[PDB]
Amino acid sequence: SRYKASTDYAKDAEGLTAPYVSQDPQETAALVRALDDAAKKGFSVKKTRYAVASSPTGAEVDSWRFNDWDYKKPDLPTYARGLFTTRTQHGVPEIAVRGYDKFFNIDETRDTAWSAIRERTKGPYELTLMENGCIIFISGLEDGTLLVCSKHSTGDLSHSSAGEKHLEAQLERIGKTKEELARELRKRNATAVAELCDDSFEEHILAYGPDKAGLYLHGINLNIPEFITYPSPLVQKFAEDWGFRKTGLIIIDNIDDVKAFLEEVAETGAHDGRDVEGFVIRCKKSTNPGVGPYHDWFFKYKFEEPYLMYRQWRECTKALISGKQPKIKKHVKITEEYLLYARKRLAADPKLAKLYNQNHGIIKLRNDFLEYKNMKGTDAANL
Ligand SMILES: Nc1ncnc2c1ncn2[C@@H]1O[C@H](COP(=O)(O)OP(=O)(O)OP(=O)(O)O)[C@@H](O)[C@H]1O
Ligand SMILES: [Mn+2]
Ligand SMILES: [Mn+2]
Repeated sequence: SRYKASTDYAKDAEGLTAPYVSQDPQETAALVRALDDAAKKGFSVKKTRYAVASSPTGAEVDSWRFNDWDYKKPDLPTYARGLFTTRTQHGVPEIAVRGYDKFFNIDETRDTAWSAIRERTKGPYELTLMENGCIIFISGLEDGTLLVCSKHSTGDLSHSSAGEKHLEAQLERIGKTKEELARELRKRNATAVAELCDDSFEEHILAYGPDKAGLYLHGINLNIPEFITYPSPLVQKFAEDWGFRKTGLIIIDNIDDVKAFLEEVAETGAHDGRDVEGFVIRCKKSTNPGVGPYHDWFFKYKFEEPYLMYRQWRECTKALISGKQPKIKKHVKITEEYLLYARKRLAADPKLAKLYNQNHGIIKLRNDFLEYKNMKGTDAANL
């Protein structure tokens, strides 16, 4: 529309002030108590302990994974998606890593029905581009160690190490170190939340060539049981200061404009000339509208097409490579032709199957077929 994803916000961020809330050891220990009771099953959580290989005090961290069901229940001790717990060298219990609260796509839950959002949220609405990769958490442990995790893990080429290597490069580029980053993040009591996007490491659906590749900072959260997240202009500033790639942002005051905007982009699945997987919308939510305490609250707007078709193509090719039956659920006749074109490309280049299995060549194979068909991915999806 007349709206533009932008990355020049970081300079209005000087008027704003980062939120800060310290950790209450008592609060944290009760949260861990309740988490361990849920791990002692017989809501349900699963706990995994990891060493922190570069921690000079041998810190360990405990990752808590809920299944997506439990987040729709009331009365959970926390709603973090991605949560890591620890004891410092002095025995203090702490949240080492806190992700976003599990958030949901439009119409996926009662709260993410458009009518529910109109009623129970207030603006302004932060429209943050949804980069297509894997989530990466970064924080600073008490002994100065820079902790890098994937959504539920941190050992070793794991996603978390690939994320860390990328962080090492960006910090080298700006002449800063991990230890300075760890001190800054602990100073803020915060987890940095980034999307790792690199076709050379792993392909997803949209492309990320050698430029464009790296860690896209889209969030900073307070390491506390409750959900408090930085406003996105403050995130973009932190990205600049610490060498992250920034996540594009639109701010729309009115919620009816948000719906119309998101629907317009959804016709193409593209915005400002670039393909876009979706938006994550950030605002304040009330238990019941009118007044009430407002807390931070996200919802997803994941554009259905042509990305569903691309995803079906990905899974159908893997099923072709493996011996399993390709699941054709949508875009029937064009997927018929895609699967025949793929079979021929595999016959003429037998090593593709191994590569495709390891998530290299997904995007190229799709784009080659669309070339052969002389179509844009959008029109192929619209058949
Ligand atoms: N601007 C953004 N704001 C929030 N999340 C983003 C953003 N851009 C990309 N993401 C990624 O989107 C994910 C949520 O959308 P997606 O549909 O990929 O969910 P998912 O991978 O099934 O994970 P979950 O089960 O945690 O929802 C986050 O885990 C995060 O890695
Ligand atoms: Mn999920
Ligand atoms: Mn994703």
